[PDB]
Amino acid sequence: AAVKTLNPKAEVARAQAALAVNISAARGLQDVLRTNLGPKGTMKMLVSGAGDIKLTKDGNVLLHEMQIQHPTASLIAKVATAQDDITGDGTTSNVLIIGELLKQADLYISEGLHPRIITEGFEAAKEKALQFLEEVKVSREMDRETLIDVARTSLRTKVHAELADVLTEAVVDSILAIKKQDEPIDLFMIEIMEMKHKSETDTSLIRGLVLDHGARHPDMKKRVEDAYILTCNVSLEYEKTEVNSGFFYKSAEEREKLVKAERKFIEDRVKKIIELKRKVCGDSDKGFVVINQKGIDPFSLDALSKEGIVALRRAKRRNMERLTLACGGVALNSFDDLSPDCLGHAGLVYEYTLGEEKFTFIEKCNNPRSVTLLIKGPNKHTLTQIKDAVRDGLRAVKNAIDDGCVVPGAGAVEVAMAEALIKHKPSVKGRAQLGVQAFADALLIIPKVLAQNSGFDLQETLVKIQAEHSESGQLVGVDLNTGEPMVAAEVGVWDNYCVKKQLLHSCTVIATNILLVDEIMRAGM
Amino acid sequence: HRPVLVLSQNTKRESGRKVQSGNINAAKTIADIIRTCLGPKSMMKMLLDPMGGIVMTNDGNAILREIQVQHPAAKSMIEISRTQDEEVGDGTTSVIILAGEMLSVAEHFLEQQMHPTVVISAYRKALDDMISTLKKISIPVDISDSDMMLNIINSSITTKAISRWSSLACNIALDAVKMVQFEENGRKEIDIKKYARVEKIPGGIIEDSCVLRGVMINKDVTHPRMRRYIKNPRIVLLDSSLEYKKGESQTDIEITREEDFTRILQMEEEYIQQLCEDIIQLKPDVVITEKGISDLAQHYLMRANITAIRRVRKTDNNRIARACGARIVSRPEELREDDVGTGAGLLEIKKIGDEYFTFITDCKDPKACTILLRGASKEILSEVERNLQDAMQVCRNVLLDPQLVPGGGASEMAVAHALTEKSKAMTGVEQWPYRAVAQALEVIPRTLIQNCGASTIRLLTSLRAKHTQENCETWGVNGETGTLVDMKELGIWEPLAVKLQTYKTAVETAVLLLRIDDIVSGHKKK
Amino acid sequence: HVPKAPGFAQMLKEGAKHFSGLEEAVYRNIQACKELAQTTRTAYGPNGMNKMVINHLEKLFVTNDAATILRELEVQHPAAKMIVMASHMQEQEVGDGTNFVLVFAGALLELAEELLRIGLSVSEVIEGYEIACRKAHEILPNLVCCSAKNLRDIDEVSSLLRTSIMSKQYGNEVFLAKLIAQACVSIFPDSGHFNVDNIRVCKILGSGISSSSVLHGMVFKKETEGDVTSVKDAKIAVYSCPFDGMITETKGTVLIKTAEELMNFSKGEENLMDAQVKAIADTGANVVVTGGKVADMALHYANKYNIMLVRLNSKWDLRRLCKTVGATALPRLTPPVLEEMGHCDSVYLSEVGDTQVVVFKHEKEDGAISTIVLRGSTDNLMDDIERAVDDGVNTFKVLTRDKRLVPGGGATEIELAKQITSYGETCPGLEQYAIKKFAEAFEAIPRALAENSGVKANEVISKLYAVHQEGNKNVGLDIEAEVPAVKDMLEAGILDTYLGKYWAIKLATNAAVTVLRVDQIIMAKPA
Ligand SMILES: Nc1ncnc2c1ncn2[C@@H]1O[C@H](COP(=O)(O)OP(=O)(O)O)[C@@H](O)[C@H]1O
Ligand SMILES: Nc1ncnc2c1ncn2[C@@H]1O[C@H](COP(=O)(O)OP(=O)(O)O)[C@@H](O)[C@H]1O
Ligand SMILES: Nc1ncnc2c1ncn2[C@@H]1O[C@H](COP(=O)(O)OP(=O)(O)O)[C@@H](O)[C@H]1O
Ligand SMILES: [Mg+2]
Repeated sequence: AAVKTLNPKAEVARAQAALAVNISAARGLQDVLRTNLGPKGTMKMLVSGAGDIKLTKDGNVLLHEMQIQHPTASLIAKVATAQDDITGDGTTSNVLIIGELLKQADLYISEGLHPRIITEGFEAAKEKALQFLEEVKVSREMDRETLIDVARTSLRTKVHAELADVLTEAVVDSILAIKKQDEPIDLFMIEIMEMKHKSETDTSLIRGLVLDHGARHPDMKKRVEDAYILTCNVSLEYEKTEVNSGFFYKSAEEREKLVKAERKFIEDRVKKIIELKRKVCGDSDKGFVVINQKGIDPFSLDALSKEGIVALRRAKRRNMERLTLACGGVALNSFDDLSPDCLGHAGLVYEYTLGEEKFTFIEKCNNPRSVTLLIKGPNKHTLTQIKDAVRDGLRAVKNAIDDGCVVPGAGAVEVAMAEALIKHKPSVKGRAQLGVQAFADALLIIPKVLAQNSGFDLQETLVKIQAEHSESGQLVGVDLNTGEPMVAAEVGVWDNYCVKKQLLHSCTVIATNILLVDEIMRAGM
Repeated sequence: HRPVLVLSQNTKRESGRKVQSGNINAAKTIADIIRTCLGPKSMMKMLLDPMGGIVMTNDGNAILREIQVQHPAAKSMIEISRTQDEEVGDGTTSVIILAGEMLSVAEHFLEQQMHPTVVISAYRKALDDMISTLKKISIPVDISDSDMMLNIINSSITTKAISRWSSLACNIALDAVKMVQFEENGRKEIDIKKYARVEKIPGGIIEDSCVLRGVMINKDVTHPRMRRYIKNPRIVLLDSSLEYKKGESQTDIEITREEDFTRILQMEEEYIQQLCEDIIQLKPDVVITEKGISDLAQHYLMRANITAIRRVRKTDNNRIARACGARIVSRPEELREDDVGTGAGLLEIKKIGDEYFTFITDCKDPKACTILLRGASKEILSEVERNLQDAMQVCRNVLLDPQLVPGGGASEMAVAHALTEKSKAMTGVEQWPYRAVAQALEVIPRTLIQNCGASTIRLLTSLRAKHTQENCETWGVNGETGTLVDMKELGIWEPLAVKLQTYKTAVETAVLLLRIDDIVSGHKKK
Repeated sequence: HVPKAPGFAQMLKEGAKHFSGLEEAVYRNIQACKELAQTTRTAYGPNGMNKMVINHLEKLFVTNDAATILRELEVQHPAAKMIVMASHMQEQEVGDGTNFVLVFAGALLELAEELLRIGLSVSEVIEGYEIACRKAHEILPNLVCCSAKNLRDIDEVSSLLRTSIMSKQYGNEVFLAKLIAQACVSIFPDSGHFNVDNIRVCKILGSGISSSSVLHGMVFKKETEGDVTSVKDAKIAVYSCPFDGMITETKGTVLIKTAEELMNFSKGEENLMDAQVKAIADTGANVVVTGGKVADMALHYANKYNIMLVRLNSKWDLRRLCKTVGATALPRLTPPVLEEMGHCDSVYLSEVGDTQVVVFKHEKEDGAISTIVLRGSTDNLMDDIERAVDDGVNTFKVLTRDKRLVPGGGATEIELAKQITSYGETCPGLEQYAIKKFAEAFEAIPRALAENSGVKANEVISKLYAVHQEGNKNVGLDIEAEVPAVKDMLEAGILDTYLGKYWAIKLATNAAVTVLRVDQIIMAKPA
């Protein structure tokens, strides 16, 4: 080798050698991740070096937390990272297409042909598969019963279908009360809190917000009804001057006059708050809750407790955006223009402690446009099951609202897409005839894996599904209960259009680039 | 223990034919590494770096930068490809193969008891005739034509991995150079490294990637009350902070009275209100600075309906100053009406994959743009970023020197017959190394057929016979099919600045490595 | 952080390496054999330089012959051993031209890399070399100008042996040609099989090469154990048994039963040995040479009847003495010798170079065997002349098998470079490029003669094709001084081993073809 001559500590791989490195590593990630695709998949227990249990079967969490040191396994993990970042689901199915695009192409490159001729057939098959996806998409005008069936498909593939009926009502109803009038839905308006109260099948949808910190004073009210939310960013604690000055006093009686003077600027901010509670007709209960992102000294907490004002401290950055929409007030950074117009409103503000950890709840808002899914999982690993399923389900219903068309379910897309490439296979008119066949057989792994994980036969199921599709016009698919070919558009199994669009584009470019790699080497030491 | 009385401790000495023929084998080794990365039928080469990343590329410069060699003559060839990458865009690989072949024919004459100064003096006479031959076979280019410039950049990206999206990458790379073509005083300059920022975001498809008419940054708004959608903003760029920090002195205040401590904390609030009142006299819409913004400065900009961005980089502030036409000021009380960047189009704080991005686009006449690349992962987006850098610099060479050379083997064989006919009037001992320069240029059409699988005997005989007549003389090697097609029908044209820098660097590399007859290794420095 | 590349399909070696392809196997076998061609290029020709080679046994070998250099260099490259064993077959076949194989096959593989990297693969370079190799064996009978047939005496073979001597001993080309002429012609079998084993070299440390001579007989390095060192009759009785009596082979045991058998046993043993030594003294013998040991009673009667004893511990030296004096080695103890006696002229002893030797000098009947007694200042100089002497003996065996000669010194390789190029231009195929490169391999052989003489080989090789205009066919190289102005080879007398040139082209072409057939190398773990 030439690289061994200049650098003797530099390993290398040749043309027929580096292809066998990438193909055998693609089958290694394929055989692991194919046992957890769909609702009938198997759970995986991931233990790190510390000893924490991470029980999940999502394709992005499996590839990141896996003890693998391989350059080909790191390339698929980069493509799988961007799949779970922009659209959520579609990560486990992303790796199986790459593992089949290199396995089906291995049967032609080893039989005399060149790897570039196979890549010419992948592009000609990707253009026909992209045009076929725009013809099978179904627009249902974003009905709230359609979004239930979209969220039910993404949630059943991550839980044992007893929590999927609970989390569907917590994902669809949370994504509708955010934005209207054809506005882009921001996912930062939904807060994800982890509790430990009752059980895993008790995750409810709080219509307001849930804060992870409580009141830092024992004399404050624990349950406040019909409160005013005053969102602040000021620092009520003692802050020094920027120029280091220091006090200078002569007598001991003049020392206490400087301690009263150094807190006068702090107490002027507190007098702006307690006068706002008197200017809102305080002849009633008239509760006041201050979230107050910056910390508060205990001298001002004792002053606000005597007036009946609940004061929190040390909030988050995005709590000044979610609570501002929920309460309807104005997040202020100063007390120079205080008015009742910047105040919020909530019918019930209460707290609850779970083992020296208080949680402030804000509920009963009119039009919040910001909610909180309250996950109450008993174990630490059960909290990671619901959190990875909520962010998978929220990104699933977000794509079904932004895109006006819904793509069909399990086998209603991949079987019809492979049969559409066979009739256009003699249309390429050249040496790339076998490239369309390798792309059509790689798309058929989605009915093959789902029939294998359900315990049914792999080859006997694909014959009956393709027979019901060719002898009709309906997009028939796979059934995870009986194995018979059933249509996915009628049984309530849907999928996202952007997931299948990006699965045809991210897997095609990453397969045409891996097959054209012949000099895998390690140099730089 | 009595030490041995030696001289020049712990060093090596090597001279004679072991160094003159030793530097040839070190140069032939690097020429065999990137030999399969020249033609349009090239393949990617996956590399591994000690930082932990993966470089999967086929460009000749990015491959040699990740190779750590121990030979001193092998370190010289890596700096040759770095010189070709900084001068032109797509002129690097071709130099390493050509310098390896000009040293391949130079090793034959070193065995014939010929001095290396005789071969170099024949190389300098051959170098001066290759420059004069390319200027005779050139063709003037109309730089105002849009479709003519698309065919030049398509000839440089057919080799690279963006040849599949040729209809998109040609329009992005051409419009990026024509926007940054800035001329203030009487000097035309094209800065595609400081003003043509290539921002890549993992996600989406490659067909949705397009060059924005403006800049973009990965920064959110400072306060949620501020607007995220302004139709026609008045962008004012700042450099200093909007906070109250410690001065560059030894300032210390002696507080004796009670009213003195509360006055200092009020003067810190009034100082922020003084500079915030000075920036709203011009009635802006977007305030962009490079330093921190305090919460008191956000309070005055909230009620004045001003969207503030906090911590934009220094390199991004110089890029938005050319796109919006603003001037970066460092003093809030010295703001003028000419320092406000009017003419900016739609400003929108979009979100791409759980992360906000400030888009300043739709400008009237921007002098800086940002290519928004979107792909499958960070692996292939670094490939398109390195290919667009080789696609924008080959458009810069045409705008500075509008001459084209027929590439694809037609350039190397047109001079190889010119050096052969000119060598008949030598009649000396430098005639035979002069003939080897024309045979060393033939390795570039030799590599175009070894990558596509064509015959190397049946094609070189027919191609050398085509350059015997002076009529056509522009017949090259078609790397796609594998036959001999004229370059006036295919459209493969390379710029003059790429072909001149290829020949000037390949000869002078052979000048440096042939005068080396000794190597001393084992000494330390300070 | 940093990943690595593991095995892919067949990495099952436990510490071994594997080579496949043109760059990893074919081009690396070329560059390894190119270094052996540049190694012995300096020691090629009459102006070649010596090489002090130290082997694993820490002893010194200084020579300019490429055959004994490769025997001491411990080469470990496998394809480099193919060009070493091909040069060893040139030494076993004709004994001269081993340096020609390293230059010609070293230039064949060097120009093969200029064809695989420019065009066609090894399927046409091998077929292109074998076409030009068969045509190279057709010009060699057409380039024969003289013959070693007329007047086979010591005067004519002195000039015919100068070429094999001056290529390794340039200054001693005249004296060594006369010593090799008085020894090779004297052992002629009268138109029969010429044996090279009948010429021995006795290295005597002493004065320079001017005191060397050839003695008709054998010279040993042993003693007498007696006082009969002056023998002029020289009737030699050769025995292979030890001259100490006759003992049995099974056990051997003396059995005494009375006092008459004990006292008479000692006197009976002396009378038994006395009758056997006097049995060879009545036959007229003077020199008795044995192979084994000799008892004290055998030396008592050898000095009594005045016969000289010669001890030869080597058994191969005993067989050469029987071919010297014309005797038969007797396995039994001393018989009455009827007709199997030896007959020499003078057997004596003399201390030459502080070394007492035994000389079986033949005065009148000189031709039975020959021994060249070499004198040198160092022991390393006498080994280099012995290599030059043995190349002169092997040259005389070549002229016995084939009396034809070709003009050497570069005159043959230029005419071979011209005729093969004429076959290459008239070849209507793609294999004509390997034929023209086969003629350029003959061009590098007088190029090595000019580089060793300090002359610019570009001006030397230009004058050779200028004087070979279809009718000369004889001008070689004049390497006696700078500014060559090269002359004829038949007039200077530089012509040697047409049969040596016939096998050297055939062995070096088959060596270069065998390297090019190797496409995949699988080596083991060395120990
Ligand atoms: N109820 C269902 N019936 C049939 N197929 C289903 C059902 N739910 C999910 N699937 C299939 O399982 C596949 C994988 O789903 P999921 O695991 O959520 O995404 P990914 O595998 O990309 O992580 C989908 O392609 C879908 O067709
Ligand atoms: N369609 C084509 N037909 C023939 N030759 C081509 C074609 N496209 C590119 N080439 C050749 O491939 C070569 C690629 O050179 P390249 O490695 O890009 O140089 P650099 O390293 O300086 O960018 C060019 O010299 C060009 O002549
Ligand atoms: N007097 C001379 N003039 C010119 N050349 C000579 C003379 N004597 C010998 N040579 C050259 O020296 C070379 C010695 O070759 P040699 O090393 O003996 O070959 P090998 O190793 O096969 O025996 C011959 O090829 C011959 O041409
Ligand atoms: Mg000789």
